[PDB]
Amino acid sequence: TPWSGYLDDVSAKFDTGVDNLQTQVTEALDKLAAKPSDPALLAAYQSKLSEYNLYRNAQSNTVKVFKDIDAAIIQNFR
Amino acid sequence: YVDMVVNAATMMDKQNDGIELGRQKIGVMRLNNTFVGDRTYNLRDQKMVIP
Repeated sequence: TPWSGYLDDVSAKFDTGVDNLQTQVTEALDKLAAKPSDPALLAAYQSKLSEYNLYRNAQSNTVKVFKDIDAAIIQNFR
Repeated sequence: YVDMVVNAATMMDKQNDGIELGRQKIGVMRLNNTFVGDRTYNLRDQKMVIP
């Protein structure tokens, strides 16, 4: 199998949890760009963009915290 | 006679002792049915590797 660490797993949990958001958020934009004045399009896009935002934030902060828990242990080997 | 023989022989023996006789050789071998190096495949998103 391909080589992947523990941080890679913790990260990929999110990618496999959000099944298709990465594509939907793109297609929504592609449609909106065609006719910015449609309110239904605007309304949809707002919610999609907001969800993508929160997804990336949580994904990054968690990886950071597990990096610190590891480094603290490694330091004590000596 | 005996003394000369024994002396000469024992000196000859230690003189020739620097002769080195063990030697290494290189053999080249082509594979016909498989890739020689460690082999990577890429799955949809991931490389994986075989010895």
